Amino acid sequence: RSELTIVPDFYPTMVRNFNPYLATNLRTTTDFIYEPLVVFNEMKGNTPVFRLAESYKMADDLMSVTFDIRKGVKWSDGEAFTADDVVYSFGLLKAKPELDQRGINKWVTSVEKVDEYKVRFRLSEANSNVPYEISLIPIVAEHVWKDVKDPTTFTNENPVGTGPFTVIDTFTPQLYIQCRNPNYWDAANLEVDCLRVPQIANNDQLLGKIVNSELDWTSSFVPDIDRTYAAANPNHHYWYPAAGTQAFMVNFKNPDPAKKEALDNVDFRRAFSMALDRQTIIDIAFYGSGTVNDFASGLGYAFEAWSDEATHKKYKGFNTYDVEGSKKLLAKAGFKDVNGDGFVETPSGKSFELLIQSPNGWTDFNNTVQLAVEQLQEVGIKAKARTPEFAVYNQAMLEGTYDVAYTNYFHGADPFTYWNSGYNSALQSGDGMPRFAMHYFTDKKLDGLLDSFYKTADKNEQLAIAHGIQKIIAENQVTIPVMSGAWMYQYNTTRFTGWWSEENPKGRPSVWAGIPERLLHVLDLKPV
Ligand SMILES: CC(=O)N[C@@H]1[C@@H](O)[C@H](O[C@@H]2O[C@H](CO)[C@@H](O[C@@H]3O[C@H](CO)[C@@H](O)[C@H](O)[C@H]3NC(C)=O)[C@H](O)[C@H]2NC(C)=O)[C@@H](CO)O[C@H]1O
Ligand SMILES: [Mg+2]
Repeated sequence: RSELTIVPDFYPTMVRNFNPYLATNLRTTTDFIYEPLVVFNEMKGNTPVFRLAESYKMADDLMSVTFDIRKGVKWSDGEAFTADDVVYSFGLLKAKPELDQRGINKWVTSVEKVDEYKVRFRLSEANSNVPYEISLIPIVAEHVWKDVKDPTTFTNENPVGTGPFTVIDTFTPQLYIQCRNPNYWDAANLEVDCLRVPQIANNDQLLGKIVNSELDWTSSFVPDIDRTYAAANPNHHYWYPAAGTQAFMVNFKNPDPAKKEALDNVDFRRAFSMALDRQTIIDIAFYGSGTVNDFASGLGYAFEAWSDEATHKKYKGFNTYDVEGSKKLLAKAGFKDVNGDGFVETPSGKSFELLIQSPNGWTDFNNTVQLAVEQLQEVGIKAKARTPEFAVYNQAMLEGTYDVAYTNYFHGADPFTYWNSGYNSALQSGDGMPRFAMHYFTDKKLDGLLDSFYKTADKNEQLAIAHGIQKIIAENQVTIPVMSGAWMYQYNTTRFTGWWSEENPKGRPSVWAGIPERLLHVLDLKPV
């Protein structure tokens, strides 16, 4: 049998959890076990690729959508995939909203079975983007989950799935192997037999394995990639197409009064931003991979057509390396060194040191923070790097105990993915929410604009809304955007061919969970 060795995530040890609704799951659950109704190819104009649904139809008023389910699709246990599974899954997320990690509940009023192969979503608001938003919600088997006592703690260790790889062939603390669904509806197009998923804890362990040609499909940071990895074997390849924003997020609800006095001050956030040398961060921490992001709104240069250039220009100076301007702004805001240590105190005279966190083992981000600490010191801002394990880093954001965090964001075909995930205050509440909105800045007007972005399909209307969003975020310097990154992706031709690449650029090539196109990609791979 052919085994494809993949690394969608690092772990200290393999914990058997295939619940697609829990933040604690394994990152081969979505797509590979639970196939979507539709996969949107974001790189190719956000085009739908129909999988378990064969079609959808939005109502004229954009307030409802029906999906026609493909006939003849089976769960891995042999039972039919039907509208009942879609109705059940959305009903579960309404009953247990802690499982609604994307906040779909607010947008979907009801999900009803029309017949065995047709489901109707009634929406709470007109929403031209709802097919995409629905496409991300995992669909589980009603005939299994109806008998689950507590879906919020169920580890789903024996998953029944619709996707290509549902058989748990091997499971050990150091390795699991996920083999092909024997009843897979699209078996005729699937040539890979199993996913081999070794336990790897961090970038340093990853580097040894990747250089030694032990892996097939990864999306890791690899330092000095041309020298360490690409030159090590003629079969070692990579393709890094452009992706989304990375930024320092500041906690507006910090529990320390001196830190809150700094972090909550827009002039301080701007001075912090002007202390940073974004191009040096890119050159040193990312080995040159990335583009400076000097948009106070975080928009980035790839989305310039969505940008109000007057807004970009008005705030760009606060997002440009400018030590002189940073120091002048600190002084003008009243942040002065009143105790002779070379570090500013708050305007009320309090000392403070900002703890800047990034996830342990994400060495590109760790090195970014170290550079930022040195750059902040030059303007008199005292800071220290912290590298908690991801779960602790994430919990500190969900609990509001962090000071500053370096993070990336997901990245869609338009700016809404970044702006909504990064700023909608509705995404700040929920045990299964991700970290991206957890700065605790809130603005009802901003939320209203985000919630209105797709109320029409009119591009001119969406543009005016985008300009309003850009203005609010920029004028509040909510975060400190640093760069636009890349979809890191490395592939090995030793054991498989058919990979996406710059020469074969079929979609986002990442193996990370949250990139639904990885299902389409795996179906193109052919064993050697
Ligand atoms: C429950 C669930 O599915 N969560 C998904 C997230 O796992 C996923 O976030 C991305 O996760 C990967 C793996 O942890 C991150 O990759 C790491 O990135 C750092 C920083 O560049 C790099 O140093 C590491 O090498 C790299 N690790 C690996 C194993 O490749 C990635 O940065 C995360 N991206 C974001 C925006 O958070 C998200 C995103 O795909 O989807 C969730 O569903
Ligand atoms: Mg001082």
